[PDB]
Amino acid sequence: VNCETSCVQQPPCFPLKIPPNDPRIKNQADCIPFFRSCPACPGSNITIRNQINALTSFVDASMVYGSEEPLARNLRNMSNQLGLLAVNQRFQDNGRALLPFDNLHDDPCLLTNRSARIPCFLAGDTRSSEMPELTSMHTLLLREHNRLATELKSLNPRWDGERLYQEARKIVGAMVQIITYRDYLPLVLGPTAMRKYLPTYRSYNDSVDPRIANVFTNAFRYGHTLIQPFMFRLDNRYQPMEPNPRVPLSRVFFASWRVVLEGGIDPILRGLMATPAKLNRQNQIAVDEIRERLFEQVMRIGLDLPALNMQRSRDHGLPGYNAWRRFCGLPQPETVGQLGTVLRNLKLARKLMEQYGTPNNIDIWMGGVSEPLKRKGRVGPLLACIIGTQFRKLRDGDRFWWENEGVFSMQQRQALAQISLPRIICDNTGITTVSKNNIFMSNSYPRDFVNCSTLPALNLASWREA
Amino acid sequence: KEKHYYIGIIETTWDYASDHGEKKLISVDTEHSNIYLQNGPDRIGRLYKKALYLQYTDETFRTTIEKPVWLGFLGPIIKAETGDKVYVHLKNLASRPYTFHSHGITYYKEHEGAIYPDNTTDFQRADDKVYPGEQYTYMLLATEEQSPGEGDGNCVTRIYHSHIDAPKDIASGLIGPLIICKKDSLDKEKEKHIDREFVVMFSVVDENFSWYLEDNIKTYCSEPEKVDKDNEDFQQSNRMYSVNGYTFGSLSGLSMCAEDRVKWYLFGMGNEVDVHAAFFHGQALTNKNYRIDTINLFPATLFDAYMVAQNPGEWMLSCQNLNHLKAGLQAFFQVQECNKSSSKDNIRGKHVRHYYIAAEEIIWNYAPSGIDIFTKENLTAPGSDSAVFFEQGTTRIGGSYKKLVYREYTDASFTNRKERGPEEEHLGILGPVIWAEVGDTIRVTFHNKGAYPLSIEPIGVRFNKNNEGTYYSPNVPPSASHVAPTETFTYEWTVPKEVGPTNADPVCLAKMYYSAVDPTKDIFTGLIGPMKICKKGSLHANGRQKDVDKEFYLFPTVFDENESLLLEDNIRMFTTAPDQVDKEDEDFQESNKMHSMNGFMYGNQPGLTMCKGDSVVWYLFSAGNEADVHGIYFSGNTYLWRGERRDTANLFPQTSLTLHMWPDTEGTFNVECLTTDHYTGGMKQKYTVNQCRRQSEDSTFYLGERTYYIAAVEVEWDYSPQREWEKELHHLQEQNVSNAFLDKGEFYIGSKYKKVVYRQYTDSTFRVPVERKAEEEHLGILGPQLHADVGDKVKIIFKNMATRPYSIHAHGVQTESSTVTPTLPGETLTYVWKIPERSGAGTEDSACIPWAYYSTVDQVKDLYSGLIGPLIVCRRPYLKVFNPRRKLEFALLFLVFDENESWYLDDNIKTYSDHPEKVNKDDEEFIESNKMHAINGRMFGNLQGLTMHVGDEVNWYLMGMGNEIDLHTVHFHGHSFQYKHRGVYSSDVFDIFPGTYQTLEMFPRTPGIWLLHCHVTDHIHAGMETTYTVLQNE
Amino acid sequence: CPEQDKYRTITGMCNNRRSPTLGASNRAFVRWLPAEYEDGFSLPYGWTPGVKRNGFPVALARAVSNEIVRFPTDQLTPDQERSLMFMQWGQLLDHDLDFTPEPA
Ligand code: HEM
Ligand SMILES: *[C@@H]1O[C@H](CO)[C@@H](O[C@@H]2O[C@H](CO)[C@@H](O[C@@H]3O[C@H](CO)[C@@H](O)[C@H](O)[C@@H]3O)[C@H](O)[C@H]2NC(C)=O)[C@H](O)[C@H]1NC(C)=O
Ligand SMILES: *[C@@H]1O[C@H](CO)[C@@H](O)[C@H](O)[C@H]1NC(C)=O
Ligand SMILES: *[C@@H]1O[C@H](CO)[C@@H](O)[C@H](O)[C@H]1NC(C)=O
Ligand SMILES: *[C@@H]1O[C@H](CO)[C@@H](O)[C@H](O)[C@H]1NC(C)=O
Ligand SMILES: *[C@@H]1O[C@H](CO)[C@@H](O)[C@H](O)[C@H]1NC(C)=O
Ligand SMILES: [Cu+2]
Ligand SMILES: [Cu+2]
Ligand SMILES: [Cu+2]
Ligand SMILES: [Cu+2]
Ligand SMILES: [Cu+2]
Ligand SMILES: [Cu+2]
Repeated sequence: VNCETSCVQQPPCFPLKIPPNDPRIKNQADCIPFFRSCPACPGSNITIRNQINALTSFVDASMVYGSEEPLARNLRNMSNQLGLLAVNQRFQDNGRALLPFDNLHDDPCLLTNRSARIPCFLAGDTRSSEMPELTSMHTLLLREHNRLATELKSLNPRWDGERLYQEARKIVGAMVQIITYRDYLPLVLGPTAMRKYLPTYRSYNDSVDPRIANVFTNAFRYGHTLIQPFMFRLDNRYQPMEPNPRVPLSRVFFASWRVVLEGGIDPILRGLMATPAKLNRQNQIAVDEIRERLFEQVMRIGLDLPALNMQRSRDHGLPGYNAWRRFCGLPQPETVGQLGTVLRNLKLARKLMEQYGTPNNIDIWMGGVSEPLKRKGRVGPLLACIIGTQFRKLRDGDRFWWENEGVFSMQQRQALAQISLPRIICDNTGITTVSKNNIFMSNSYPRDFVNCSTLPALNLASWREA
Repeated sequence: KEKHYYIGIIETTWDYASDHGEKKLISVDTEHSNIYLQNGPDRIGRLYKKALYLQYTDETFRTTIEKPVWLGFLGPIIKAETGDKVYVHLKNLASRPYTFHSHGITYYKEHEGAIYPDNTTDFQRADDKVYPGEQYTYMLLATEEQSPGEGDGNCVTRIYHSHIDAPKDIASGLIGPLIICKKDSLDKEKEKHIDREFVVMFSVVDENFSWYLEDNIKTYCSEPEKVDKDNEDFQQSNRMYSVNGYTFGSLSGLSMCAEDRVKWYLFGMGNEVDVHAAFFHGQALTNKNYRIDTINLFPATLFDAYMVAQNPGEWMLSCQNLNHLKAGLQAFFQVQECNKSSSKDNIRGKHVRHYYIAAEEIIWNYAPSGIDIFTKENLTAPGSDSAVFFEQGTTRIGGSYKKLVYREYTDASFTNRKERGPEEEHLGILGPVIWAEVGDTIRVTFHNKGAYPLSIEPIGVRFNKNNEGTYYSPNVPPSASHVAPTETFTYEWTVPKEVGPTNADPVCLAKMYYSAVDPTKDIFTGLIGPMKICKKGSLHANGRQKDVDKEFYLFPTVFDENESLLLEDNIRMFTTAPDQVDKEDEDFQESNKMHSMNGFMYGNQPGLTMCKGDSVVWYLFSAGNEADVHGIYFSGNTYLWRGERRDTANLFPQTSLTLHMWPDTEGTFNVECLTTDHYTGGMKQKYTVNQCRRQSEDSTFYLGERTYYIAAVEVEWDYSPQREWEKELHHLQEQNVSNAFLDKGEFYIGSKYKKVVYRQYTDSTFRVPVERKAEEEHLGILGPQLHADVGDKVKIIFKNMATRPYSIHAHGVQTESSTVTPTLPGETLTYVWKIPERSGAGTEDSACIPWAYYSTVDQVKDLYSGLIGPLIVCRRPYLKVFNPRRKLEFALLFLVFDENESWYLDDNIKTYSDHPEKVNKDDEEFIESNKMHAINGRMFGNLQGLTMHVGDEVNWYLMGMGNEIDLHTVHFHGHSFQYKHRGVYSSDVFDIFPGTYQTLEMFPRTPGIWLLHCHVTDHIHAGMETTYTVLQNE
Repeated sequence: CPEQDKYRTITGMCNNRRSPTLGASNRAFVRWLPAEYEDGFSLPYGWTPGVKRNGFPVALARAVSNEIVRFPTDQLTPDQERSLMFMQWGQLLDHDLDFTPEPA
């Protein structure tokens, strides 16, 4: 059974049925396509069905380097001993590096724009082409690797390809960690949840399980509530770039051709820095570009992201909202007035009771994103707990955590502490004016912007072998 | 630009070797030229009346454009830019109808100039027939489909020739080059930023295949009644080993300067024996921005070159082919001082690497154990394959041979040895591996102890005029050309970045060295050694690559001991009756011919061990003659070469390639040369993968789990169901007209053979066969198109309905074990086929690539019995989750089916023959009567199903299998293809050999049916041709 | 696992020396709470028509989306204190942490 063209509910499909009086899909014999996640133990009458993580749970920049040996090798430049990652062999972004293409049999790219003939990109993770803003981040880190390997060759001439690559990989990985924990996570959780769930790091604990919890695959999808309905492109003075400054998000999905043919990654990174995110509000959860027209160009029907999230939690056999509340030591509302009090919104509690009949049945994502945000944070108490717990385990249970002893020297740790995403953009693009720390807060040009010259670049001195 | 050249075919007397004095050539012994050039009452001579293409100024053909004198007998230089409407005004003063047919340029049927059946009116048949005293205007156009690809350069190599009977006009001389280039790469008809442009055509132009051959004999031969045309020695004297016609280095005008940015457009032409290996002596060239030295030219093969003229002097452009090299296939050229005016590098004296090799004679036993390891059968088994080579008796030498070979010593004294570790155990007949970095200076102290003068010829490094291994010229003490039996010489080579690998090539490249006094004979004595020239900052102090685990050197070749100078010794020493030794016997020559891999035969080469997780870098190279067409296959493993993923590597004399691999399957695998007469001839070996990393339950990655039903069924196979395509072709050629393959005559078989093929069945019942749909009708003799997507688990629930044991197995597909179990008459088995990343396309491969699924019970005989099929391993989101997709997929197997080598020959002799009591299997006329030259198993425009629409993307999967004579030059009429990821390369004549598997992406636009054929004389005349139908919109 | 290693393995194997697959790629997720399936071990809620969850009918995902998630885009509130880069780091980071494979 083909889940893409058939609406028949047979393995490995679990299509989402259409309700009557649907604002888009008029034919109730139709459906939104859905492939059940791969089981860990196929066809078992013994095991309880669980799903697979194809990636390393660690914050180790595996989206850049890969999580399997065949790919990791093929992502490297094997034409020399410089320790580089392979770059595109057909295109450049103003003389700067891009991703090695992958052959156009019929990958989603050659579908967004037929005549442009730009295939998807190849990176450490299979999803690098999903939106051009994501592509731009992949490209950014790939440039930083090749930049670090270059500078390390000059500082340490005896070093071969392997040593250069591993050392540049160890740096990028640490940079992903610093930005994530120092800048990103406090802005997701807020101060109170930060203190509670992510106390000050001490050292590595070999008894802390670093595996991604099944629920996190759904809970971390809170970010779908931050999505703006457009891709925003800005020129060198941060003004709307003509003639397409605001591209509807349903025309950018898998649009790899926009990176290559429509001005590279600079107008994209600038647009990401100087445009506000969408706020998650209780009556403004997620935009119709992902609710109604997700992947419209690359398949038979526009998808519904929020609905998929909910179908996915069921596929994964995830417990409901109250079960996760109880897990997190949070009170469980049982009546509509109780849910109203917990959400501090009776009108939404009612809508949820109308849908689910009891708060016990609310799907983790829906219940999670519905909760009012914590102060100076962008998730509610339930998501804060799930998200917070996951990253503490990913930190405390990583042997190669940048702050763990013997991973780096004292002077290397001191030098790394001076990195920032803005500085990486300064070091790897044609952008000379970037956001003030914190990049994730600043977004108003020119109020929250400084010149690249003010930001110290990373000191590789303590990497000299001598 | 609207370009109007005025081509004219005349009939002039051509001089093959225009003297004028006085040459000594490489291995050429003066009194040997007269074999091909001397005129008597039996030999035709050096002058030949031939058809020729000439350029003219006017529509009125009265004054010719003089042709460049290095161009020889070739037609005028035609160039065409992207979008230029190039016209061609052909006139025929000649006594017979000819044509103008061009490669890689768009034309209407009204302007193709190639005659063959094509349901077309007269107006579109006027171009196809241009008689004497006629004029035609050929409207051509260089389109976006036709122009050079992204990865190509500004200009690419193309050709044009007369096309009534392809080869017979070419052999008569009508062959001219076209230079297709990009839109604005030219100024004053001269490529932008190019100093000189030279066209080079290697062709053993066979005058026995020329129309005028008949009128050539009446004039020059003093007795036209004492001559038979079926006379081999008369046929040998007329095969003209010629580059642009001028034979024995008689080629003139080749004048180039220092720092001259020179482009070389070299293309091969002729027949099966036209196995060419071009090399510029002490010169560094680049193809597709890869560092090369030896090109490989074959019929209709289109190839270009970019060389920065360096190292001034009077050099040689010789043919590698050791038989072609001893037949004056050479050409001199000068790089002069004028003077520069730049140097570059630079570093003569820097890093000094010192080696102390010495030549010596030993008893070399090819198969030391005395057993063929593949079966545990011993070498002297009665009647067997290995028996013929490894028999010692009255006039047969046996397994042991005396052979001069390289061996390294530690110092200049040559008293004590540098010993061979576990690494050097595989080298054997190969000498020391010499290795260098860019910036070094290699110095080799050669101490010859053999009773013949020798040298060392490095291929891949720069060497001065007084350090060259070989000698050649236009005009005691120990030198470089000559190192007498007692002497010692000190070589001094330079290795800068002008000869070293560039960005695009992998770290190390495969290179070789061999004695250069008589390389047609010296090499066959075993004086060959591996080389390994590598970039700056790469190798360890010991010599290996950084982070590369193993380093292998395989030199698969046919060691012809008949050509050895130690022939007279080996006769006297091992044969029982030395008096009875017949040197000029064809059964004796095949004995001394020892098909080996590093001097080892049948699986005896050891030291080929590695673990599950090693960085294996295979360095391959070859030598020999027009029989050395190799397909070195690694079972259950896939290497990467230039971003192209294969398992079968191709070699020809003086080819040298660096394949990169990483083992994934544990087991004792095979290094078997696919060439079907080498394989049983002794070119099959063993490499082992252990377990040096804990097992650990893998298989957590299964994005696909398919199941297929194949069955080796027996049916009567008709090679030409209707011979109606055969008559119209010959009729349109006025030809007459005998068919050695298809005609029955008195006792021959004809077209119908009882063969065994794979076929697709519905299910486990094997009652309902799958119906072959119209798009998949082109398969013919081939089995169902198996599709596997990176990450799949392909189940083959095979059945063997045949009367004898067969087996199903693929190329490059991951399996569990090192053994494929055969299935028997009635039995059912399941063969697990895993599809990892390594079995899929590479970063420079088109996502859909083909693999050959075959049979392992007798890969030589089952193949020819009818067991072949295409496996299509694509990437990921191709499948559409369904079936019908707008990406037409065609698969074409190019193989000379040797019906002799079937399990059902003795059944074909009894069922279909009128007189079986008159069939002797050991007759060459009957052996030739059963080598059916068929694409997908169908001859003479018999292969239907080939149909595509205007504005379609049509995939072509071309498979190569078979024998030494199974080199196939696949050519498409009317349209070209594009290879390389993204379609970066473009060509209309491709190189398909026994082992190569390639996707070709074609973008057609012109509607009409087109000639699809291999471009090898014999093979074309052997019906290896079909058509494809491009139809216009609805 | 070697006694010494300055760098991570690609797979993530050997990070935890006592349980070397923990955190490694191509492994089952850990479960913080036991799985809730319609048949208790495999089939998802909403698979079998009429079969209720915790005594109440399973709501179609698409209907919950329509009645709770759907809002008119002109009502959109830009975050005055977060940039679009806050969204994008989140996705980039997620792709460092998990990808849940499906059959092709
Ligand atoms: C360009 C915007 C994005 C698009 C098009 C996108 C789309 C998707 C899709 C189609 C899925 C799988 C849905 C399913 O079939 O179950 C998915 C899953 C996921 N996404 Fe989003 N995503 C984006 C933004 C984000 C953001 C901003 C976050 C978090 C801050 C996020 C978190 C994830 C996670 C954690 C999963 C589960 C992944 C897995 O383990 O396989 N996404 N997304
Ligand atoms: C490093 O990490 C491990 C894991 O977080 C810490 O071990 C945990 O310690 C707590 C309290 O000692 C254990 O909880 C206990 O549960 C038992 C059994 O139900 C109960 O009898 C006690 O009331 C207590 O609550 C928890 O099980 C244990 N986890 C593991 C995986 O062993 C460890 O203490 C940390 N070490 C350092 C030095 O920070
Ligand atoms: C490897 O590096 C060289 C030098 O920077 C570069 O020119 C080349 O494109 C790279 N090769 C690949 C495959 O990325
Ligand atoms: C597709 O890309 C081309 C460039 O090849 C561009 O000019 C065109 O606008 C694009 N098509 C669409 C529908 O945006
Ligand atoms: C050409 O047309 C003739 C009838 O005029 C017919 O025999 C044949 O089908 C056509 N050729 C092919 C092979 O399509
Ligand atoms: C092969 O068989 C022959 C007898 O046919 C025997 O003399 C010989 O020992 C065998 N070969 C070896 C070396 O084992
Ligand atoms: Cu031709
Ligand atoms: Cu061979
Ligand atoms: Cu052929
Ligand atoms: Cu042609
Ligand atoms: Cu032709
Ligand atoms: Cu033949």
